Amino acid sequence: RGGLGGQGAGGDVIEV
Amino acid sequence: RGGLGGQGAGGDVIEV
Amino acid sequence: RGGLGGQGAGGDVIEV
Amino acid sequence: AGGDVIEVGGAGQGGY
Amino acid sequence: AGGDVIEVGGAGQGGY
Amino acid sequence: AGGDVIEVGGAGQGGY
Amino acid sequence: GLGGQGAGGDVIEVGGAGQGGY
Amino acid sequence: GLGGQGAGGDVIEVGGAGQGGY
Amino acid sequence: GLGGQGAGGDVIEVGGAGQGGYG
Amino acid sequence: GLGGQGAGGDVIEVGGAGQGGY
Amino acid sequence: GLGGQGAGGDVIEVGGAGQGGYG
Amino acid sequence: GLGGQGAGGDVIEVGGAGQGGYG
Amino acid sequence: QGAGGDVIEVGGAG
Amino acid sequence: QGAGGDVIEVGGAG
Amino acid sequence: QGAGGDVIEVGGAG
Repeated sequence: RGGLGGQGAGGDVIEV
Repeated sequence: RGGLGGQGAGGDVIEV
Repeated sequence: RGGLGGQGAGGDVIEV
Repeated sequence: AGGDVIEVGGAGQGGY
Repeated sequence: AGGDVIEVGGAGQGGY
Repeated sequence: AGGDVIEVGGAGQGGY
Repeated sequence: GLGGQGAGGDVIEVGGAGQGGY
Repeated sequence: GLGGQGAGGDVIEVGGAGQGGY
Repeated sequence: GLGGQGAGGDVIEVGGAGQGGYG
Repeated sequence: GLGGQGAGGDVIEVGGAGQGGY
Repeated sequence: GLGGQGAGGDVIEVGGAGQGGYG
Repeated sequence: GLGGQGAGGDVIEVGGAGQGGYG
Repeated sequence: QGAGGDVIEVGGAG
Repeated sequence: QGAGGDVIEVGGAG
Repeated sequence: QGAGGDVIEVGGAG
C-alpha cells in the first residue's frame, strides 16, 4: 500500500 | 494507499 | 487515499 | 537557442 | 543549442 | 549541442 | 572574421532549504 | 577566421538542505 | 588599439539560502 | 582558421544534505 | 594592438545552503 | 600584438551545503 | 580605455 | 586597456 | 592589456 520513486529519493514508510 | 514521486523527493508515509 | 508529486517535492502523509 | 526549462521548490513538516 | 532541462527540490519530516 | 538533462533532490525522516 | 563569440546557451541554479523541530 | 569561439552549451547547479529534531 | 572589438560576457551569480528550526 | 575553439558541451553539479536527531 | 578581437566568457557561481534543527 | 583573437571560457564554481540536527 | 571593464563584488546574503 | 578585464570576488553566503 | 583577464575568489558558503 506504499510507493516511493519517480526520480530518485527516499524516506520512511510504515504500514499496518 | 500512499504514493510519493513525480520528480525526485521524499518524506514520511504512515498508514493504518 | 494520498498522493504527492507533480514536480518534485515532499512532506508528511498520514492516513487512518 | 532554447527549449523547455523547469524549476521547483518545496518543503514540509508536521505529522502528529 | 539546447533541449529539455529539469531541476528539483524537496524535503520532509514528521511521523508519530 | 544538448539534450535531455535531469537533476534531483530529496530528504526524509520520521517513523514512530 | 577577425573574432569569435563565446559560450552560448542557457544557465540555471537552485537554492537550499532546511527545517526541523521537537 | 583569425580566432575561435569557446565552450558553448549549457550549465546547471543545485543547492543543499538539512533538517532534524528530537 | 583602433578598430571594432568584441562584447561582454554573461555573469550569473547565486541562489538562495534557508535555515530555521525549534531554536 | 588561425585559431580554434575549446571545450564545448555541458556541465552539471549537485549539493549536499544532512539530517538526524534523537 | 589594433584590430577586432573576441568576446567575454560565461561565469556561473553558486547554489544554495541549508541548515536547521532542534538548536 | 595587433590582430584578431579568441574569446573567454566557461567558468562554473560551486553547489550547496547542508547541516542540521538535535544539537 | 579602449574597451569596457567590469568589476563585481557580491557581498554576503543570509 | 585594449580589451575588457573582469574581476569577481563572491563573498560567503549562509 | 591586449586581451581581457579574469580573476575569481569564491569565498566560503555555509
